[PDB]
Amino acid sequence: NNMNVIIADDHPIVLFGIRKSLEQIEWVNVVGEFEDSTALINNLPKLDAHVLITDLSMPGDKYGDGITLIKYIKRHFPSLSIIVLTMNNNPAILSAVLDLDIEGIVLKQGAPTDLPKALAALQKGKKFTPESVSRLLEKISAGGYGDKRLSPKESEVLRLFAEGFLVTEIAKKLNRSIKTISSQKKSAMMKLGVENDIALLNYLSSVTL
Amino acid sequence: MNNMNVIIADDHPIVLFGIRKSLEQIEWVNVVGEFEDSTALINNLPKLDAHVLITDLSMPGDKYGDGITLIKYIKRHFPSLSIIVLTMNNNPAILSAVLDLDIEGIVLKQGAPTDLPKALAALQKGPESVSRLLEKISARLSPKESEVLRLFAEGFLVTEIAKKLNRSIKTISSQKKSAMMKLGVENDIALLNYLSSVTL
Ligand code: BEF
Ligand code: BEF
Ligand SMILES: [Mg+2]
Ligand SMILES: [Mg+2]
Repeated sequence: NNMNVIIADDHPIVLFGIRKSLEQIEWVNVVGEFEDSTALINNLPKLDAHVLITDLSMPGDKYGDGITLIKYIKRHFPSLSIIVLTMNNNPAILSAVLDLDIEGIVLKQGAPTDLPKALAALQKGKKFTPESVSRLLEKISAGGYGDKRLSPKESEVLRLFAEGFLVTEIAKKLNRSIKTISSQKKSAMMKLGVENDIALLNYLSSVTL
Repeated sequence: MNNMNVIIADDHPIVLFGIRKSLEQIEWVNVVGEFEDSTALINNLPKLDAHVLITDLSMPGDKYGDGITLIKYIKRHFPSLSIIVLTMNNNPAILSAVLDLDIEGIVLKQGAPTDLPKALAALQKGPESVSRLLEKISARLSPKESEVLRLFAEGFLVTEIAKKLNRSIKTISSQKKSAMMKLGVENDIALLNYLSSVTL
C-alpha cells in the first residue's frame, strides 16, 4: 500500500528535512510541497493525496493556519489523514489539535524518528504518540478543564486580546468594567489551561475563533 | 574547491536532517558533527577539526547559553572557526545585534533552500547575506536587553531566563523593565504586540 504524501511548512529547510527523513521509507511518495495555506488548499483538490504532514504556523490570509486550517481540511477533505509536525509545544494548543481527532502529532523539538514512527503507525491504521507529546498532554488532562468551552462573552474578550488590545482598552471597547473583563479573561484562561499571558497569546495565534 | 568540515547545531532534528540534505549535493562539504544543544556543541568542537559552524540561534544549553552569548563564547574560544547563523528569528533588533558580532553568514529559515549552499560558497571567496539583511532592516535597544527580550518572547519564564545568562532574577527583571520602557510598552501583553508589528 503506497501512501501519497503532501508536506506543508513555511520553512523550506524543514521541507527538505521531511523529505530527507522520508527517503528511506519505500512506500511513501511525496506528491506535493507547499509553504503557505492558500497554495496548499488550492493544490489539495488536484493531487490524490492520502496523508498530509502539516505545520501549524504558516502564512495564508484566506484560510489561515493552526487549528482553523486543520478543521477546514477535516470538513472538506475528510478522507485525508493528517499528521501535524510543529514546534508549538504549548499544552493548550496541542490538546486543541488532539481534540480534532487527526492521525498524529509530532514535535519538531522531539526525537528524529518521531515522524517516520507516526507514518509507520498510520500504515498499520494505528496512532503513534511520542512521549514528548504525551507528557504535556497529561498536564491539561490531569488539571481537569479539557471538557469546557468558551462562552460568547469570554470569546469576545479573547478575540480582542488576539488583535493586541490591553484589558483597559477592551473594557472601554466592550463598555464593561475592568473587573468584569479581568474575571472573564481569567475564567477563559482556566478553561483553556493557559497559566499566563504569553501562553494565552501563543494559543490565540494558533486559533482564530 | 577547498574541502570544508562542517558542524551543524539546531534543537530540531528535522532541521538538522534538512541541512544535511541541502549540503549532500556539495562535493567539498563534509559534515563532521550534529548537535541539538550548546553543551554538546561546545564539548565536541575541539575534537572534530571543524572549519565551519552552521548554528541555530535559540537552543537549549544553560552552561554556554544560546543566541548572542553562545556566538560570543564561540568567537573567543574558537577564532579559526567560520560561523553561519541559521535562524527563524525575524526581529530586527535581535538580527542587527547578531550582525554586529562579525559572523561569516546569516541564513533565515523563512528564506530559500539554496541560501545555505550559497553562504558556504561565499566562505571560500572571503558576506553577501549579512549585507542584504542589513539593507532589509534599513528599508534603539542594547544587545543585552535584546537577548532578555528574546528569551521572554520565546516562551521562557523569568526564572528560566536567569540560568541561561547567569544573571540573577533581579538583573534580567531590571533589563526587561528598562527595555519595556525603552521600547514604549508598559505591559507584558503590549510587549508581544510590539514584537509582531516590528517583524521582518
Ligand atoms: F510553524 Be510550525 F508550527 F512549527
Ligand atoms: F531556533 Be532557531 F533560532 F531557528
Ligand atoms: Mg511554521
Ligand atoms: Mg531552535
